This record gives sequence, structure tokens and C-alpha cells, in this order.
Amino acid sequence: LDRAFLDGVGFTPLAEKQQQLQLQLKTNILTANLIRSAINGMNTESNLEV
Amino acid sequence: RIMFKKYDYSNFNEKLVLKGEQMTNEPPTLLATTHYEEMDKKRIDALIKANQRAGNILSQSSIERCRYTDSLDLV
Amino acid sequence: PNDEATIKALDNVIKQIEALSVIVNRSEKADDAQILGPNTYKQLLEHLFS
Amino acid sequence: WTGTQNDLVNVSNHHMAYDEYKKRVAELQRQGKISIDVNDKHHIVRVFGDDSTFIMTYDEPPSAEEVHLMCATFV
Repeated sequence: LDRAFLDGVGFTPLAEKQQQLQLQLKTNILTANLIRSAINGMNTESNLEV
Repeated sequence: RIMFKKYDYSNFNEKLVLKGEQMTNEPPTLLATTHYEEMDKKRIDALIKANQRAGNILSQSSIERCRYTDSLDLV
Repeated sequence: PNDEATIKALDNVIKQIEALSVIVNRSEKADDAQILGPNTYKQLLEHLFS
Repeated sequence: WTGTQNDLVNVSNHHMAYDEYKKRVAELQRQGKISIDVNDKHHIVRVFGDDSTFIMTYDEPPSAEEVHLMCATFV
């Protein structure tokens, strides 16, 4: 029933989230901050099932 | 228009750095707006003097075309 | 790409702040104020009869 | 010493011209034309041999026809 009724999903794409993270975490590029590196490899192909 | 940082005219050693652009329709307020006719007549007389001794190059075309030079834009 | 997408926000946050001194310092700042002018009452329509 | 002499003479008469241009501008201001509140603060004269330039700064920028009036008065 949930699958049949919950048709779409609402979320913000990755680009905006990365921009916000960059603005909030004002750090020079070329410094190897793993907080920024880890998120850069994400995606939301699977959001409906989750 | 090209925008620069404020420049201190007093210190000769001062340098300029560029900062951005802005589009503007205001024509530059140079001189010759007061003496527009005095220069138009002068240049047209120079051109007709050159043409009269020359091979009759249709002065009407020259007078019509010389006015094209100031209808340009900085883009 | 994130840098290319955030440079526009940076350009806004710097120009829309530090270049507004140019327009602000321009003469005839906002509008007329503190100065009043003459006026008169406006007649209405009555159409009386006896 | 040709360049030194040229720049010494060029920077000399500029001061004497500015001195009387100030008087003429003050005359126009008391009558109704350039208007008050259009007064320069720093003026810098730069001389390179014969050629020379004159730069004057203002707090409130005069309108377009004011620039023509003051330039004509100076010239």
C-alpha cells in the first residue's frame, strides 16, 4: 500500500548541498579535507525505496 | 563600463585593480557637444576640398557615410 | 563545477555590497522628502434641486 | 635641460590659470548657474615635457551641463 500510494519523492539535488557545504566550511581547496571528499562520491539513484 | 577600485589621485605610486563591469546607456559627456556644428562643417569642408580636386567620388556618399562613425558602441 | 557554480554567488555577495556605494553616493539618492507643496480640495458632484 | 625647462614652465602657468578660474567659478556660483555644493577638494597637475593634464575631484558629481560650463570657463 505504501509503495502504491507514495509515488514521488521530494529532495534537493547534490549540487546545492555541496555548494552549501563549501560555503559553510570555508576552507582552501588542495588541502585534502576528508569531510568534503567523502560527500563528493554520493548519489541518489535509490531514494524511493529508502 | 569597466569598474576599478577607488584610486587615490594624490599618491603617484598608487596602482589600479579591476573589479567588475556594468552596462550603461549614458553617453560620455565629452566636449564638442557645444561645438558639434563647428566641427561637422569643418570636416565636411575638408572632405569636399579633397574631393573637388579628386575624381568626383560622389560627395553625397561621403557626407552620408561619415556620420556613421559616431553611431557605434563599445561592445 | 561547484567552484564555477559558487563564483556567481560570491560575485553577487561582493558586488551587491561593495559596489552599491557607487549608486548610493550618486546624487538624487531616493526621492523628495521633508518638503511639502501646495494643494486644493477636490469638488464633488451634488446636483441639487428645489 | 629642455625637459626640465618645459615642465617648469608648464606647471607654472597652470597655477596662475587655476587661480583666476577659481574666481570666475565663484562669480558664476553667486549668480544662478553651476549652483553651490559643487566645489572641488583635490586638484593634481601632471606634466611630462610639453604635454600636461589636470585632474579635479568632487564630492558630489556635477550634472552633465555643469561639466560643460566649468570646462568652458577654464578654457
